[PDB]
Amino acid sequence: MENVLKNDWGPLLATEFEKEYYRKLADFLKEEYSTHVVYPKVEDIFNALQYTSYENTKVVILGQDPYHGPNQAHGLSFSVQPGVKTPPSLLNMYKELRDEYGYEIPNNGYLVKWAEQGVLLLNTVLTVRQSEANSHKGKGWEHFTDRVIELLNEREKPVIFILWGRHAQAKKKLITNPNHHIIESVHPSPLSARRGFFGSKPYSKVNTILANMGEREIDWEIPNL
Amino acid sequence: NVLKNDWGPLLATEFEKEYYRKLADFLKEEYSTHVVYPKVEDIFNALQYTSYENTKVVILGQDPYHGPNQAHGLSFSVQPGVKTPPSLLNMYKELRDEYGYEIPNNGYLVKWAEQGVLLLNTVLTVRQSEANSHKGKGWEHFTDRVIELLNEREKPVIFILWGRHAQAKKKLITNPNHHIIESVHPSPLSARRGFFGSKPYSKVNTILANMGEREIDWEIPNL
Amino acid sequence: FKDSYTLIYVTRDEEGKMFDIKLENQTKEECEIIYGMITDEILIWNMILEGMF
Amino acid sequence: MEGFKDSYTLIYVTRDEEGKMFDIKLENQTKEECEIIYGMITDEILIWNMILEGMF
Amino acid sequence: FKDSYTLIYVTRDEEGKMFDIKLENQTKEECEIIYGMITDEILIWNMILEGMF
Amino acid sequence: DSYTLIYVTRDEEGKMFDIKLENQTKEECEIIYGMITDEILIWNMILEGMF
Repeated sequence: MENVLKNDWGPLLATEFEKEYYRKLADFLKEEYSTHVVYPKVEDIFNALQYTSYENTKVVILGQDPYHGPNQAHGLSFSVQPGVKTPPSLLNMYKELRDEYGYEIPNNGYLVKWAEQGVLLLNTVLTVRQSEANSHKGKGWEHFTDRVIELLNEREKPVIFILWGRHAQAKKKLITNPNHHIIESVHPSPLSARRGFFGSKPYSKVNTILANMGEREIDWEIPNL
Repeated sequence: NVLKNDWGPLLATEFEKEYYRKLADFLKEEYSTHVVYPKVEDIFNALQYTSYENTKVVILGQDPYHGPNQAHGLSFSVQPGVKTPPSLLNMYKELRDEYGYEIPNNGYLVKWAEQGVLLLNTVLTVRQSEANSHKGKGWEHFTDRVIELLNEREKPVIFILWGRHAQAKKKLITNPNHHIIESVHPSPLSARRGFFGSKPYSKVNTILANMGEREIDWEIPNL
Repeated sequence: FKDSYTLIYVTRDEEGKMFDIKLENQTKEECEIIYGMITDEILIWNMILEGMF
Repeated sequence: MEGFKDSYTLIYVTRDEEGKMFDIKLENQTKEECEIIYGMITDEILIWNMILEGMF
Repeated sequence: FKDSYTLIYVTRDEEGKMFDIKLENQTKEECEIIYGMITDEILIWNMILEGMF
Repeated sequence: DSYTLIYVTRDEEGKMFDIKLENQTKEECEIIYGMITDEILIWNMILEGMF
């Protein structure tokens, strides 16, 4: 929960780390990590920002909170560590990806390759108690992740925002600068994916925008391990 | 018809009716394919232990217990060695309340049947873990006939009818010399609405004393 | 009242073995009688009226 | 757990003779409390759901 | 819509270990996101609107 | 694997619907869920033969 950010995020978010709300969040999480199993590992909480700098951010994909099971979360939205089953939401993302480019369903849910190419995989809530989804909603995390979105909004170089589901889409109120690109659909969850996620072509829509800006396109293919 | 007592002749014509033959075919198939309770040789034990002549009280049940080593052809009774079902425990608690008898360490009620308590389920078989699996297969034509015959008996019969399904059989008890004892079912989901304090045991024995008949020793021994 | 219920329950015996049972077309009273037969630990007991509306 | 009394979440939905409907959710109920509540209901039961808290 | 649900679910992992989870005050969309996170076998999934009437 | 599906909805007029299905695949339950625009009061999927 200390500012361990090695890149341009460090200075940019410095004022957030000195606010009262953040100190009380940090004290709450210090107690929570002692008493309960919390995910991800404390050293992984900020990995989305660590892997994908303010400068290098091309697309933001908002999630909710981390996966709440053992060896799943590692500080990226949607990604799971190698060795565990792909969550249905990510499987549906892989199925839309097969549909777009013909890539087979990978044997893992590890998305560090996306983050390395400027996909900021940002959950709005960055911790969770084991087996209790949304256990850390309303503790301060969304003041922090709202600030991440506000900063990207203030950026001059256009930012692509992928907003899956109403909770992600509610963050449009922070994206007031009209130079930014917004890609919207229902969530890839099996309970919603058939109402517009399949056929939404988020991947090629992103790469079409990156080509029109003279920026290097993203290689979406996830390798087997 | 393996009935060794006066029930044998009295029910002989029931066993030859079409409904019974189709029930018997159904149960032959059911016992081959699935686990059915009780054991085929135990189906009629209530009639075997308690003759037409010796019947003093009928306690109607639904269908047999549907778990292993439970049912043995009596309503409410379980074989020695298994936990007492909550319905029977509530019956034991009302019994403690009446006479001070401690809760027995078993649910085996053969002692009641030997003293003229006909422990008659309305349905006499069940598939393992499927309550009411043999409802509407013919069994209640057969158990209705048992009740009709006891209704025609000259010597008064006491009927204990716990819950509405048992009480619906009042339509067969047209002879007004018979005694009807009624309350909600001893199930924990109904017992608090009038089963506790209903004193079914002493009500029976009060009637047996007024008829000059030997009273029932309700005490269940530990095994 | 229609008085016809789906009954869905989950029990656990002393060995820790578990049973999932679904019965249909049960009267309220039949559900109460079945409850009174159960000696195992009740994990779930769920009565749902068939044809509510 | 071993040494502690079991407790239940109780969710039920009833309907009176006028067709008016009630939804109740209770937590930390003993088995006996659920049985007492069941016995107090005269309205039509649409749903009765008892769930053991900490099954595993 | 009030869009606040009790979510009660039971899962089983590959080892046969079982999880009983009760969440309260979940939006419909939060329940959908949680469903999409689950890789274990779903035995029960029960969403109930809080304050139906 | 197959599921019993019990659900209760309410439309904008306040009219209410109860549906009970058996022998539904996981995918069939997900398709049915995705068709519902009315308010969900109950959605209950139960695996048939859990044990």
